[PDB]
Amino acid sequence: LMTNKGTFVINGTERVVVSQLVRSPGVYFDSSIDKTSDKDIFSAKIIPSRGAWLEMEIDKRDMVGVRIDRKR
DNA sequence: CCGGAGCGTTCAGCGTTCGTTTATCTCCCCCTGGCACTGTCATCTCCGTCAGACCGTCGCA
Repeated sequence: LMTNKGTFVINGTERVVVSQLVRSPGVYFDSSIDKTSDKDIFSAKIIPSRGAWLEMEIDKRDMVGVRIDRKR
């Protein structure tokens, strides 16, 4: 239990469980520039709270492709 | 005026007690072997390095 002071008294010692900054689950779209390609490349990713992640990179060599956990 | 008795010290007969062993008797530890309805493919990893190089590898040309 947390006391009225906001602390956990565990093993006779006073601890605090701080909040954690993380990325919010959802879709995320990014744009980048490659010197070799001389063109812009866009990417999308769907990061969940618990499950696996999937990505979609468009026009690496003017083809759009999917990354299912970056396997093949 | 030596002589004897009492006293001090020092050894040989057998008589008991120790110092160190030995095999037998309980209690425990430790390893190999038995179980007979059937039961025949797990497991979660890993992401918001990072920075570029070194290198071999590999399919396209």
